[PDB]
Amino acid sequence: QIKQVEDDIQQLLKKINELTGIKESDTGLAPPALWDLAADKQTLQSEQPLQVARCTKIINADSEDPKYIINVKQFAKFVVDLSDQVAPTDIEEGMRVGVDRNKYQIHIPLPPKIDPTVTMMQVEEKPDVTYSDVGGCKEQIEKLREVVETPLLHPERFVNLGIEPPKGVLLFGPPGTGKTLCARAVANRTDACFIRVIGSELVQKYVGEGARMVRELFEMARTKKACLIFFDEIDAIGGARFDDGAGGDNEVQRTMLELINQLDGFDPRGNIKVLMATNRPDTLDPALMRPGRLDRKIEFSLPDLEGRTHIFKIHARSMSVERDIRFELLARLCPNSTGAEIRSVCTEAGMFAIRARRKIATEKDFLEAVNKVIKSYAKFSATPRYMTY
Amino acid sequence: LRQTENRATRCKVERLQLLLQQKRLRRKARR
Amino acid sequence: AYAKVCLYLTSCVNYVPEPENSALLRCALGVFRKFSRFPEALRLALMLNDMELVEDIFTSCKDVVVQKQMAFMLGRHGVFLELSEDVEEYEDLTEIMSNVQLNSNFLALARELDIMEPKVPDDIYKTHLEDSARMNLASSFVNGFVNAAFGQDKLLTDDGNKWLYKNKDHGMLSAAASLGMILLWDVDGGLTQIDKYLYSSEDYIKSGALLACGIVNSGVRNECDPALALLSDYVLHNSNTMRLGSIFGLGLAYAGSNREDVLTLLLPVMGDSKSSMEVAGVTALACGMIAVGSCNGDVTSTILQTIMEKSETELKDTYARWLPLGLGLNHLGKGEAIEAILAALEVVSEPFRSFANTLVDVCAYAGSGNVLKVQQLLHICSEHFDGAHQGVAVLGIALIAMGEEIGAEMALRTFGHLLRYGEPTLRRAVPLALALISVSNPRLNILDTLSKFSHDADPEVSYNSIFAMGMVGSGTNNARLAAMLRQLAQYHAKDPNNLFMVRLAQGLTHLGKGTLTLCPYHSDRQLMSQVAVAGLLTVLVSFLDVRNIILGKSHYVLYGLVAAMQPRMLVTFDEELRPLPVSVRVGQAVDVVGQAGKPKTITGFQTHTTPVLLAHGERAELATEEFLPVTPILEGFVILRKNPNYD
Ligand SMILES: Nc1ncnc2c1ncn2[C@@H]1O[C@H](COP(=O)(O)OP(=O)(O)OP(=O)(O)O)[C@@H](O)[C@H]1O
Ligand SMILES: [Mg+2]
Repeated sequence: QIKQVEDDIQQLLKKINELTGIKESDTGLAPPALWDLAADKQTLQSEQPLQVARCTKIINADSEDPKYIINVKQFAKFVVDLSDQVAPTDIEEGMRVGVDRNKYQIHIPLPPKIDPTVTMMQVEEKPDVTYSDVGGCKEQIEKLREVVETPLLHPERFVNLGIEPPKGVLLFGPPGTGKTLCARAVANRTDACFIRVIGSELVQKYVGEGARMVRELFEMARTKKACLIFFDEIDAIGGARFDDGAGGDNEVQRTMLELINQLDGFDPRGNIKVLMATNRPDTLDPALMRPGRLDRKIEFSLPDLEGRTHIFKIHARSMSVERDIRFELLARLCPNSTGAEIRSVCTEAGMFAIRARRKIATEKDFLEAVNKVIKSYAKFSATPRYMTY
Repeated sequence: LRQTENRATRCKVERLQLLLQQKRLRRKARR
Repeated sequence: AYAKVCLYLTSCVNYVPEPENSALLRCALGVFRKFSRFPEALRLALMLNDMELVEDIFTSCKDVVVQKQMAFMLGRHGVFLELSEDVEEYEDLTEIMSNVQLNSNFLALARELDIMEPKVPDDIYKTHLEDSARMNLASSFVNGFVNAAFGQDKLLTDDGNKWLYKNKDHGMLSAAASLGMILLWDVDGGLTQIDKYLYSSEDYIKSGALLACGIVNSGVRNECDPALALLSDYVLHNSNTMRLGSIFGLGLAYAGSNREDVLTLLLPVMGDSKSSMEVAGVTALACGMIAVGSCNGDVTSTILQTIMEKSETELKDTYARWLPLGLGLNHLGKGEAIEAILAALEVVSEPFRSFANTLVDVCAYAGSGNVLKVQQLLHICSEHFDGAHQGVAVLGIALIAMGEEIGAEMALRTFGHLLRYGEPTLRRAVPLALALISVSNPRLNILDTLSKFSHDADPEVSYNSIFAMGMVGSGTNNARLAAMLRQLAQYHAKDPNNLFMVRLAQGLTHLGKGTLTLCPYHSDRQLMSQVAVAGLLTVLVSFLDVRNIILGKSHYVLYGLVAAMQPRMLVTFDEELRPLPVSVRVGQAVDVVGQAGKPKTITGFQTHTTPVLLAHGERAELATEEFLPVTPILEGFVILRKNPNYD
């Protein structure tokens, strides 16, 4: 009777759909559970649409009946007045006025414009990485934790001593040392607005578009009460300014200068704390590296023996390794290696076991993995160059 | 009324906590 | 052979009609006893509710260590066996059954995973990134929930009269019982603090401290009887003004004990009729909590006489819902037997019928999974009166369907459709039932639906949805849910009547900083805890009417929620009850179900040293074959022996 049961189950599903709502996703429609037609009719008959304009000037701002010069974007500019439901103080000379049609007056104050590209940068889903997934950089974790979390968690211990906590960090180190890993850990552990930015995301085709979105990013952060920004791969736009003779890097230098002025200029930067992740901290501009903008430069040097042993432990926690581990032997056997190298060694040990069709990875498998990842791949390593860099 | 109840509770809860202390002392002595 | 049999019998028991479940359980128990798997036999006996068989198996067990681990399991489930004075280590087994040393073990896990630093309500609120008596009540509630079972805090353990006086009216009771729940689980040395508070000139404060004593003794079992004394001394003669704190504290303190002395002390205060309807309801509730599952003729009879005696308008008035609730708690999970009570209630009164009948029926068929019963409930749901029976009926579908991992999700779908096609009362109730069907079990459809309907226009549906989402997150402090609750606080910043619920959800989510679980079931997803389900059903039936009970003056039911507070624990012990920190791996569930493949293989390996704070649905197995576990399933406290075969 099994097939009869499945046939009945699917027929029942088909009937439930046919009588409740089946398929409406072509025109992005919703399931009919949350369909408040009674409310939406009153919405369309009682809430008139409002065209978004900008209040340019307030003629006769005194208590006398004022007049506001609005500029309905790309439509027209008008002299208008406020709705009797809107208080005069709720509207300034730069807010998005939000005026109705038909004697453009039914006002709703409206926040600053944010580019969709910039606003699609807040970290909504927090990374699944924690501070316990980072090993061999205890002091770096402590310093980064201080700077980014501790003021945002217990500000009393800072205002008691009257200290301004450092607001700005530069995580710098060779390719694969825990820079982006620690950024993800900070994003996961932080209760605040985390905004990730990628140096390549500030390269835009039209002059003044990189600086424009830097300004928008920082002013959105300012609108939010407690914000951590994280410029990863900051090498992209952050580079020492050189005159040249053909105007090279003028646009990227302009957006970098906008970032500089936003970090520390003729303005209180706000409650924004910034991270700069890089593996070439020798191109960054001296102004960018000034401790008024990057206060707490942190070096993610290649882990020492203890750090490598800890990283091996971390990456082999969930593996099916055998009794005797000798991860200390592995750490001494693969010096001047990165956490990326170590995780690859663990993965290759697991794959050697899988290829042999075993369910237990042994010390011989780990030694083969070290030979494959550290010795054979030694010619593709980035450390010999990026340690100089 | 209220004072009588309070004194009753005082003396009797002292007795109760004393009994609990004896119980814990017996447990520790066993341990 | 063994695996085939046992697994098929367990699954079929969960997935089979009523008449065959008992016989399948009998043969499963027989196979376990034949193959000499005593802990499995005990688990089957408990899930059968066969105290006689439980005693028989436990006494037949002649191994001291296995008997002690059985005692741990039975204490976690909640039962106080009256063992005779001739067994393997009588005193140790009896105290393990009584569940003492739980305070020390909980503190030890806290120290191993340092969480002893107090968290004030403002710390969880995080207002620095985003009133009056209502806010004081909410702050006290969340403080208590977060610092439950630690005996530590920063509001009340420090200067506490300031907090008490900042709280107003019933906020006094709220704060006092919040302190009680902070000192919960064997801080009976805290009788000192709660006594030097109840030595007070304020009636609310004194009664709240009495409730604090009761709740501290809740779950605890001490042969000194540290509750009956206080509770009787206060509740003997003053049965006119409030009495709710005292009665509720007694009930919460003793619960599954089912001690005739406390039964016969609670019955007369209910039957006197000189105590307000609130006291009568709370007394029936306390009787039910004390006797969660007995078929107790005395309790049943007194409830019937109370329902008959109370006037028609009194029954109309709320807080009468707790009398049939007490009767159901008495007839908890007993199944068909209730026919006599059902007929009696049917002949009692016409309009109160639907309510009392449905409540007792659902509370008796809890976990049965009777599809025909749920069909009767759904027909009652379809028939719209043009409501209280409607809400208790939706709660009934939840309560009866929280037994199968498939029926549970399908009942979630049914609840979604119920909200879609429902009426005011139906929609108001659905969130409570949808919380019951999943407690301390974050699920990314339950959370989404509750979050969506928190914003709903209906304020009471919003209340229930927010409390339900907090319930789902209970004891599982989660970044996503905490951020969601903070966002909801921002949303309902001005609305105090809803921001109180939002704050309550925040605290209940961060329960114990994250150590506990309000889920009624335990062990390995099929072991109903009668005390825990009684507490949860109490809280949710009270919430069925949220404005006049919780938002009014009856949050002692929120404090009764404590009846279901049990820890998510994996502490390991030596043969002589000593800590054994041992590497243990964790994961959720994986296997190949061929024939009867056991779902015991875990893939999310995460090596830990016990104590380990495992989450909902994660099975933790040993890291190495150096110790053998006496219990086949590693939940709660365990005793691990040294494998004589080889390290
Ligand atoms: N210290 C470490 N501890 C644990 N894992 C590490 C560590 N360093 C690197 N890893 C592993 O390497 C990856 C993290 O590298 P990450 O992305 O942070 O590098 P990066 O330093 O930002 O380098 P890049 O210059 O390539 O951007 C993850 O797989 C992580 O498991
Ligand atoms: Mg990177």
